[PDB]
Amino acid sequence: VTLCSPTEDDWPGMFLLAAASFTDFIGPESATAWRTLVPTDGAVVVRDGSEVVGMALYMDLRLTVPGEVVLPTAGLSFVAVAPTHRRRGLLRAMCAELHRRIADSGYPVAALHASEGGIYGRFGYGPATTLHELTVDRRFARFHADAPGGGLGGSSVRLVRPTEHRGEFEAIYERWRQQVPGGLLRPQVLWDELLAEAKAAPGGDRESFALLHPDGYALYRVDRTDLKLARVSELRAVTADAHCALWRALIGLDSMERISIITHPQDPLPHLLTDTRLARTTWRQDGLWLRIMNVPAALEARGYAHEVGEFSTVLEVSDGGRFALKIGDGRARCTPTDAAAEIEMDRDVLGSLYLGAHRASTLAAANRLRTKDSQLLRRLDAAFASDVPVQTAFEF
Amino acid sequence: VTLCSPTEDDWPGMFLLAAASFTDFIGPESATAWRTLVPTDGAVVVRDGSEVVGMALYMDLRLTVPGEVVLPTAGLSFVAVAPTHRRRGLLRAMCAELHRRIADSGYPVAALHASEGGIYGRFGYGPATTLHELTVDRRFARFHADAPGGGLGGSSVRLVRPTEHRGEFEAIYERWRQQVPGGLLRPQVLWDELLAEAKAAPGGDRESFALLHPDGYALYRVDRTDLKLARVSELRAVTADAHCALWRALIGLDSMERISIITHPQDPLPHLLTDTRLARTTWRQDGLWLRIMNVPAALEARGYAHEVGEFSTVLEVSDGGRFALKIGDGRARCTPTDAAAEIEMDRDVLGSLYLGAHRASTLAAANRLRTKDSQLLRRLDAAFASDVPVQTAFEF
Amino acid sequence: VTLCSPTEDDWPGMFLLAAASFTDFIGPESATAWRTLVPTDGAVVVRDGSEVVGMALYMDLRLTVPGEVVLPTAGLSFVAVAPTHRRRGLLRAMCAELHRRIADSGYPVAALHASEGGIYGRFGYGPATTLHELTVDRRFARFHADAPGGGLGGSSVRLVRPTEHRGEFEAIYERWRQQVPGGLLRPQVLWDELLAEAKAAPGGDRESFALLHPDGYALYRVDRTDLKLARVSELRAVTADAHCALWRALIGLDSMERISIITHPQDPLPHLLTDTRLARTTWRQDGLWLRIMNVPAALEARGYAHEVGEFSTVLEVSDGGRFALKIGDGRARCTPTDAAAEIEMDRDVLGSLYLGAHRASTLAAANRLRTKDSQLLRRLDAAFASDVPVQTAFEF
Amino acid sequence: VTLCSPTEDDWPGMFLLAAASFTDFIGPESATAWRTLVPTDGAVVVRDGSEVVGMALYMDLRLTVPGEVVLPTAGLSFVAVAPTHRRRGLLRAMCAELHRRIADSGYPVAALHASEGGIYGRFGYGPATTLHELTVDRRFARFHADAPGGGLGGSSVRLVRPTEHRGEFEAIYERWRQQVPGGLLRPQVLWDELLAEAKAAPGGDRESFALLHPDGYALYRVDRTDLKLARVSELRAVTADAHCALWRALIGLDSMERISIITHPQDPLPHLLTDTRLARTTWRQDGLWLRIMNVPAALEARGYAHEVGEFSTVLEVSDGGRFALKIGDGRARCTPTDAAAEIEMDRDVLGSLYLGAHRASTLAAANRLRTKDSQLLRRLDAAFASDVPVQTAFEF
Ligand SMILES: O=C(C[n+]1ccn2cccc2c1-c1ccc(F)cc1)c1ccc(F)cc1
Ligand SMILES: O=C(C[n+]1ccn2cccc2c1-c1ccc(F)cc1)c1ccc(F)cc1
Ligand SMILES: O=C(C[n+]1ccn2cccc2c1-c1ccc(F)cc1)c1ccc(F)cc1
Ligand SMILES: O=C(C[n+]1ccn2cccc2c1-c1ccc(F)cc1)c1ccc(F)cc1
Repeated sequence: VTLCSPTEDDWPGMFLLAAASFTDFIGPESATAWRTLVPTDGAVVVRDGSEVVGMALYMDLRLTVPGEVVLPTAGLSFVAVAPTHRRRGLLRAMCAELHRRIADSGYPVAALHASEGGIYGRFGYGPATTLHELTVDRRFARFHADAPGGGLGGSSVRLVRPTEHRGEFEAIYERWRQQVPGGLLRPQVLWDELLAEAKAAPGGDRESFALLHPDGYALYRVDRTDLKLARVSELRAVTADAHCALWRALIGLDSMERISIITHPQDPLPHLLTDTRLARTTWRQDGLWLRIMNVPAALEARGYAHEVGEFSTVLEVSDGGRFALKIGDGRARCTPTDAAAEIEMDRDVLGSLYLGAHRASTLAAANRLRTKDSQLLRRLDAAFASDVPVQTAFEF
Repeated sequence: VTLCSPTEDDWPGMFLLAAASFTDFIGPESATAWRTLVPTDGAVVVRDGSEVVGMALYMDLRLTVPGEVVLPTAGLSFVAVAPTHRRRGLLRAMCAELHRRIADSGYPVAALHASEGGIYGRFGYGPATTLHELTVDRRFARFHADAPGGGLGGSSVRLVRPTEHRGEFEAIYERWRQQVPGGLLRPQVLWDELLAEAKAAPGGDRESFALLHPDGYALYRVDRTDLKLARVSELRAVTADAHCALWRALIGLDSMERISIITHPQDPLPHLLTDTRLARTTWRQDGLWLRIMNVPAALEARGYAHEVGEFSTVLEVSDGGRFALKIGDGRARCTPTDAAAEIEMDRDVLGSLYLGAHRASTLAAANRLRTKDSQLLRRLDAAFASDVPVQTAFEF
Repeated sequence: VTLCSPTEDDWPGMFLLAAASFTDFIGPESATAWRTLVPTDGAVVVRDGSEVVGMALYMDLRLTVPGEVVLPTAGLSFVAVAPTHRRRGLLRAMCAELHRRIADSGYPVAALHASEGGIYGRFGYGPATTLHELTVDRRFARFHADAPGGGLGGSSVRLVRPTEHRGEFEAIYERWRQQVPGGLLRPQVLWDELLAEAKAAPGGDRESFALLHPDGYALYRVDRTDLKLARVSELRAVTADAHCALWRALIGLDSMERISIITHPQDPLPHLLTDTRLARTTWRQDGLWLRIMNVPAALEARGYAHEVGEFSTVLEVSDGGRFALKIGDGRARCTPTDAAAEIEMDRDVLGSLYLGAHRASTLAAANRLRTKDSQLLRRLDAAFASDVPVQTAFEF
Repeated sequence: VTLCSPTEDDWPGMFLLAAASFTDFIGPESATAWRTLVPTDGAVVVRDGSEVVGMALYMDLRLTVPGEVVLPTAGLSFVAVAPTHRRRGLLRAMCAELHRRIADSGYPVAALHASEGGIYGRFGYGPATTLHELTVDRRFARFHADAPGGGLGGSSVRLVRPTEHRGEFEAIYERWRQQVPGGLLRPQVLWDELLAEAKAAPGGDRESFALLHPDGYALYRVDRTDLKLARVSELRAVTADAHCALWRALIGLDSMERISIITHPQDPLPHLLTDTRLARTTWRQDGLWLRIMNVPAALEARGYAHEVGEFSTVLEVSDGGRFALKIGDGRARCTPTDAAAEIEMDRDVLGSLYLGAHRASTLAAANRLRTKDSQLLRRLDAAFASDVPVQTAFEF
């Protein structure tokens, strides 16, 4: 078993392992499009002696972080060990080689979506965003008197074919992803992919429809089996007006009993209704995972809450360096020190704080984050918090 | 139909309406104990002409709010209109009379638990705490290396009969409720009630067991039907050590597949495990609802985040007054003004901000909270936030 | 209603009855391939007066029996009476004609798979093999210290496309079926059929994958609806090493919760795991049914346990002859006699003993098998037992 | 943590651990009856420093083995570690002490029923009997022409109150348990227990009824929730006539859709019906587990198949001795040797062969049983087989 960069010869064997490893795999033509986002030397395979028994790669991504700052981000994906080669340390070996290449290429952060929740903590990945499923029983749903877009006249939302308004969805998504922590740039090939899956599959998913507002869209389809359930695959709104208007149109699907959506914990939808309970949380899971590749580079790059006053401390990342951390005026300076640490945490914990999804207080309570000063806990909580709520762009 | 304070003669008719209205009603002897928490003139009934077709009451409660401050709180409960007298405005009439008595008695706040989520917003109640059900698949659950109480030697947790350690549960609960926003004083009669329900019911619930630590306890029982599920009815821990230790003992129930608990969104349990996902959120609902009876009294009484700098604004509560609000040094001054409002909200929205469970940003996004200054939104968010996470004491 | 051999004209009407009668019917092109295994005069139809209201046929098969002996076997199949012509004795008539042709052609045995368990006993068919479904919860599955192929180095199992290793599957299956009681020769057209069904169906079954060892293979696919379940459609191993190795690879499908397989009661898989219970029996049914067409020919043809000592008796088959049966040195001589019978049984009971799947003791307990000597019961039990466990080849 | 024999003071603390550990626990009065079967020094507890955090005991039992031989048997039971004291090696310590006392007392075998299937292999226990649940859809069930007790006249089965025919059930059970491998003597206190559970529980199980034949009985009750299902809790028949007659009466419960029973793999019921499939196997699990305490004593004590001819070999039990094993004339001699081993197996594997439930062939296939001679495998298979099928007496 040797570890090396795949040649053209290796990709058919990688697609075989992919088909056997991943239940959501479409096939070679779709995989060949995703391939365009993998840089030269962004992929490792393990051959036996002969066929591919291990693979991993990263894609070049652009991640928005608090302060509307966009970081070049190594998006780890397509990771698979053959069922014939478990417990052979092939994951540990492939992750080590990719982290070396990612670090040497000058990415400040790596990111992934996790298939299981127990694999990636030990490689320094922390869960950094939270997914909420909301299911609305739309038969009882009335909008509050205070809810926007209640006034008379015409609706600003149109029902449209997704495929005929690509440009408008692209423009809205582009505005969205530059303003929101968790935001990813979506390149042409992933819009090609998204609109191909909006079309009806023979004995698969149904036709997708779009609701289009000047400042927002929602793609939705009726579920395969439950014909009384509408699944919102994507809702992107730049203004509160856009968000309320699209939910007025979705609650107006009078043939449906339930509207379901994967959203974020701070989604204001519950507050648009006279009965907050009608928007039930049916499901909740980690979204994006972060590995901080370079601590000073990452901590300096994001914005911090202007509210908390200037403060200084010493952060120790376990096997990741000790740093003098000065936060003030929503900026951070992070410099090498050998001064006694006031805060210790593993690198995964740092990933989990980085986008504001987790409070330092909560991780301290679980002893993932050690400190003898609770005034310092309060200050980190307040500083790392995000004014714009953190969201999840698309799975990769 | 007349509205008046019940006489001794009226209570048997109130117990009848209770039995028909509430599915969790035990009977007269249990109701007579709860009665001891209702003050003179704390109850209204509506008679037809003859029998009781409407009732409502409040109990004298002590609610802990951010800053470890304890407020006298009118706990609204036992509210019921006969099925024969719907849509007759009997709720509106009974709530109006109780709010008059509550206000004139000098309670700064009223609270309730809601049977439906759509009734109480219009009477000025806002949902102020959030309940999370976590279900742990304990067969996969391993504690993190960082998790407290991993070291060798003996366990500090004991398995005990609940009924033999009343005093220890009382002491721990008393410490807990003085330190935690949402905390209620539990009087003797509600401990009498709690331990009566820890005993096995013929063809009802099973024997309850306790795990006891110097600084925490957990009451639990196996479910009636699912003999592989343990339901934690109550877990109260004062220190992180206590909380981790009790979860070590609960994960040690090796005959169970699942441990379920109603907890709060900031519960650190997910972070004690190598796999955060093993602690799935199965259910999420509003807990305690607040009506701010007196705005200046309530806003002045709680503590605020020391982190945010001194700032001033004008809050307008819809049909509730306009106030000059100055927050600095974790204290507030709230005084009458006729100056132009910078923030408007209905009284229910204020209830929802009061314990820190909801961000002003989120309610602004739903237009429940109007302001033309987003720097002011950020400052309110930061000021009203609680350093100790808000929790739910007991249902009433 | 007349009974006769179909002409070319009749097959479209037979395919119509097939489509209406059998839920697993693919269509004419697939049926035309199976047709190649039906000899001249191996099919009967019943016409009304006009259209086909009844059909039955046998295929030329080669069945392995204990002692690695291969018998020419009439495989009864494609049996159907129109829903318009029930209770008209059309099955009794068609079975009578086919048994006449099968007997006159010189087949010692007939076999079938039964749609219902209550039809074929009365025509002399006995259930002769047993199917067990095992479902492994592979998340808990650890192999025993004693289990083969635990040692270091590389795996001998490869993950492959089924369609690219036809020759290797053919060779392994050929070795398997010559060594195992219940084994059937699989001709070219049934391998053509098997690999056509390994490909993904639009809105049907998913891609099939193969695990290939020098001495064994497993074909498997993820279930249509349960994406956490892998269905092993076929596992054929010649050595214990092959069998353990393939189960190591299947337990290594780390995206699956459950592996299901239709196997036989003596499958050693439970014993490869530290927890035998993890391999739960979810389902158990009769497999192959046998009708002994010629008693002396069949009894003489199979091998017997060398362990039991030489013994003699007189077997009476009800309306099937009386025979002097001498068993010794793992061989039998079976000759006409009019001597008093020591054992009586119907012909179906004999079919059920023939491959060793059922103990004579058990059938005696149900009085399907009469004898006044229990020493003789013990001797038959021991003699008819098979050293290699009896298995089921493929459905037909 | 110290290990010692409990005093009278310790039993209330043991009942507490029992209530918390075992979901089927009735209470002190029932436990005090079972206690009468525990000999002096048959129980160990582990105290912390104070309360009971560990317990285990054995009961004096009489186990019937092949050849109708009755062995004094240590029945291990009531084993529990507190949830506060897992992974402290308390089970390993308690099992070690009990095995010492059991061995020194002169029991040739120990037995238990396992709560999980993965705990007891490592302490030398092998699963030695198999439980089958059969569910009969009795609406389709017709008895075969060959089935006993079909003839005219009166039924020999009576429907009776269990409590009024204790003596008749006792006599039948006594005959049953002396003739059947797996049979246990049931003392007075366990008949007291059995008839107490035949009475209807307020909001628990329903009235139990008995079917009584001179040579057999069946206790049954309708299920709590499924009022169309009858659960046969116990069926004990000495003759085939008794067994068929009781099944005629059970199929005659014309208000029921389904009859369910926990029986053994060789139960002849399927063969009494025209449709064998109507008796579906819904569930299958290990019953009794055996630890051979003394190999020569146990191997010499049971009978062997008279059919197989005299043969000699050398058995090595892993860390349990090497023995010259001579089997002939259904008897065994087992003597110390240092001659090269021809068969190796762990002590648990031996337990699994001992009552005839598992074939040596099957365990050899899983490499739980090593031998270079397959003629020797065939001979062990044949020798250890039981003429009377192995059954499970009662859980303990
Ligand atoms: O992202 C993928 C994985 N992938 C590959 C092929 N695919 C077909 C249908 C879908 C996929 C997916 C997929 C990904 C995320 C998701 F949420 C759903 C599907 C990829 C990356 C680099 C490559 F070179 C090739 C593929
Ligand atoms: O709180 C109650 C209602 N109540 C009354 C009787 N009860 C019997 C069993 C339970 C109750 C409950 C109950 C409350 C909350 C809960 F979560 C469960 C039960 C009350 C208040 C003032 C009174 F004068 C009489 C009763
Ligand atoms: O065996 C068949 C029946 N048959 C016919 C057509 N088919 C299409 C798909 C499948 C079939 C099956 C089938 C059989 C067994 C099974 F397990 C699944 C399918 C046959 C025999 C002789 C003929 F002349 C024509 C057909
Ligand atoms: O066997 C028991 C366990 N036990 C104890 C108490 N119990 C109440 C109801 C049932 C029990 C059971 C029980 C056992 C097996 C079963 F299948 C169901 C219940 C025992 C042995 C020695 C003792 F000193 C005390 C108890």
